[PDB]
Amino acid sequence: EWVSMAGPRLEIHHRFKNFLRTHVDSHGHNVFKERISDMCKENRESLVVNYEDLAAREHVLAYFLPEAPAELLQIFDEAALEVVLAMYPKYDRITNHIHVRISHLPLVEELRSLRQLHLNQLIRTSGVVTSCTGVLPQLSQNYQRIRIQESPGKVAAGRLPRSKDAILLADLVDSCKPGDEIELTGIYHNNYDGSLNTANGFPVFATVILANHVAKKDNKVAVGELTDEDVKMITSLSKDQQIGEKIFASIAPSIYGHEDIKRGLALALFGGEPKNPGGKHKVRGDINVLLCGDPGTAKSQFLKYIEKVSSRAIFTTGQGASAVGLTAYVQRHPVSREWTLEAGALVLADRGVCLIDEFDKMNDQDRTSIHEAMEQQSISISKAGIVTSLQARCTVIAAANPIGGRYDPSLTFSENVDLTEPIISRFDILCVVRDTVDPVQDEMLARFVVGSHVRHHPSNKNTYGVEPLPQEVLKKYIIYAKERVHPKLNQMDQDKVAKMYSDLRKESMATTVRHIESMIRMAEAHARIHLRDYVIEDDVNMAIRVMLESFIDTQKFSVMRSMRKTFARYLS
Amino acid sequence: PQEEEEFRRLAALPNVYEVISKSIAPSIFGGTDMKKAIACLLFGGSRKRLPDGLTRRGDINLLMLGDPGTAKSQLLKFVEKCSPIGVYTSGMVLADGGVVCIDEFDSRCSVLAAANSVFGRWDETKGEDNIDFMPTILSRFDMIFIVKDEHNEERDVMLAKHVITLHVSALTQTQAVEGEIDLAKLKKFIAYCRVKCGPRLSAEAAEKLKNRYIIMRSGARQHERDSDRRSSIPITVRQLEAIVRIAEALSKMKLQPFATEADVEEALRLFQVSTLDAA
Ligand SMILES: Nc1ncnc2c1ncn2[C@@H]1O[C@H](COP(=O)(O)OP(=O)(O)OP(O)(O)=S)[C@@H](O)[C@H]1O
Ligand SMILES: [Mg+2]
Repeated sequence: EWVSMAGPRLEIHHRFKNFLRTHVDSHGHNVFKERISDMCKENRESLVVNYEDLAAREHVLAYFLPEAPAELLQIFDEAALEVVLAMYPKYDRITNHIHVRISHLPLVEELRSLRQLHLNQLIRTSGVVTSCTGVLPQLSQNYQRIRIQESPGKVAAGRLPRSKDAILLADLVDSCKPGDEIELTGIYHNNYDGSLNTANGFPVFATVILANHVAKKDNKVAVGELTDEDVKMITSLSKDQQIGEKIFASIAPSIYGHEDIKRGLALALFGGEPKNPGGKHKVRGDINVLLCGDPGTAKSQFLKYIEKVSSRAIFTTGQGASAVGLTAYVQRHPVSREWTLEAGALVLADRGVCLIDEFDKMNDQDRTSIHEAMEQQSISISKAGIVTSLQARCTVIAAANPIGGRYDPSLTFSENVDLTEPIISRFDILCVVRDTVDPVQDEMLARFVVGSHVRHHPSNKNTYGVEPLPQEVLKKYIIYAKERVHPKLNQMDQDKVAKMYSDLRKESMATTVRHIESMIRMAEAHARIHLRDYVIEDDVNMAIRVMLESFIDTQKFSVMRSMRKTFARYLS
Repeated sequence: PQEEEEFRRLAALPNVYEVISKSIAPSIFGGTDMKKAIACLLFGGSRKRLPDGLTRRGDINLLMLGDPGTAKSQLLKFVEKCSPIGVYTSGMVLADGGVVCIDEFDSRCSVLAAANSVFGRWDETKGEDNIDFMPTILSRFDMIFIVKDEHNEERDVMLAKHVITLHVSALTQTQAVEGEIDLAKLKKFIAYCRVKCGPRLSAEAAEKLKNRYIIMRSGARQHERDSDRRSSIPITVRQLEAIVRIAEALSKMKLQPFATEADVEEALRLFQVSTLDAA
């Protein structure tokens, strides 16, 4: 109301013009002139201005923007348009209107945190896109209607994810895709809907956010959020010669033994480097782990711990996971009745990890859609006249139980599991766990279990010999290693791997390329563990050792002794 | 209009066939005969009507059999990308004059089908009984190709080296090896050749193909009688029509109004190498 006064309004307009044409960065460069030159070169229709600089220079503008968003933003758009006309008179020929985008709002609020007090106010929110509409013209303009749900990782267990609507105009149209994690700055306005009033029986306003700035939530923001103390602690851990030992020992403190399974799961969690050689074929940097074990080995406990540790994690059960549920499906909107896409579990697992429990319970029809996402890490949906492609870059961990409840060592690994050969081939690491009656192992298990039970009482609330790391420190290390390291395989001896692969062919026909690819990305991940820009051959040796251990575990008893004798060079 | 001159210059060369064959999937090692067959399938034949109202197919249908890992899906994807109209299925109305690729085989549309062995891998000693398709549906396909995992130590080394070289140099440079045509240029050239004109056979080539067809039918009879077993790949007049179509497509590739004896000889050689080896 006070802003609507003509005097202050015009004075603030010219003050904003002076801010645009007068601000100086720390390096002595007028940033906005470079930005406007870039926009003119790209013939865009929007200008991005940092809120932090405006707040640092003009505090009154920083106070006014959240309070009177629409009028002030229109004034700033007009000011930008006239500044462009003064600087680039010809730019009216390519564009007729220019919009100002506000970025880096200090106040970030969640969808659950939306109340009446935020109505007609600029609010920054974060979430994941689920469905989007098409480009619609208006007799004023481009329109986009999208539906945003809360991020599943942030949502606590036992409570449904809430959904909200957003509106995009002109430049913001088609700036996002379903299943993409984004943060938004927009106006929390209310809409009048008589249908809701009639249904509920009283005045109800459907609150819809009109976004101003769209930014996909890449892990760059997470890198920025990292404290320099966290970075120095991570670097100090990296220079430790026994960092691998403590990392492996830090996983599942409550579970005793089973070094190989936690080793493989950690190696898959660190992940490799995806590659797209030539833009012709794309080489995945993901490791698929299948876990077959005798009952009583706490596989579900491992899956639950992985669920908790991961920054982005989705848990699914074998019985409750259908093909339509796991994948994206086409649906007609209940209100506007256009074809819409609702993302499945795997789509929301993009860049995260997906856990499958009781994978042996999968229906074969449901299995068919899995291979495409396993091999290409992308899904193409061709339904109801809509053809779309969505990213499926996820790490998949599947659990299964052998037929009959017991693993038979006298049979091949393929025979004991009711899965087709291609599905097993898509998996990179195979680990089988059996149950043996060893009195000393029984003593160790009983002692460790009773000690853990004593420790974790609410009233009271290693094999390698190394102290486990704190959970938060491990999570921060994982984030930094994922977001900083990119190893290079410039010192690999091709003759040794060629001879090993020839021996592998000889001993497999007696009983492929993707095995070599899995070993390569395994070495890349192991190098990423030590935070090394280049891969040392020790990574290759360890990858070979673990891969050979995995392969021999899948063979019959009558031949594994001969296999161990033949490959005692590498196992030693 | 300038592209008309470009296409005329490209098709007037004496080595259009070799350039087109090299342009078909340069990334894939080997399979020169398969690449040539794919190219002539992409060009296709010509349909002809009759005063009585009957119509004869002007499209070619091919079938591929082999062990997994022989790069069949990659070939189907390349064919779908290169063809002006292409449909890829996992096993017709929307395609008119295009190519439809069908994986896991176990309306003017050309059909390119890929399938796997009955037992999973081919058995050389057993010979026949490795194909589950009935002879009636097998007769529709013009040519049938069989691929086997020829295990050679040096060939495996060469395949690994080729794959790794593609992987390494792929991001560095994307250039033609030796005069390879760009994808868009080849697509436009194929479309122009199909739209412009369609050739017809000659009398001497007709007589030569007549004699060869009679000899081949007699030889197939003799093989069936000596083997005391019914061949799963019979030879009928449809095979003669397929050879005629392939010869016309070869003549169509050079835009000549009349087919020559060289096209018929090449079509007969390809038909032999595919069907007779398969049968
Ligand atoms: N090695 C172990 N160390 C400590 N506790 C264990 C161990 N194995 C099993 N347990 C305990 O046993 C409980 C039950 O094990 P489960 O996880 O149900 O067995 P499972 O191996 O997952 O086979 P299923 O899926 O239940 S048929 C777990 O919650 C653990 O508390
Ligand atoms: Mg369990």
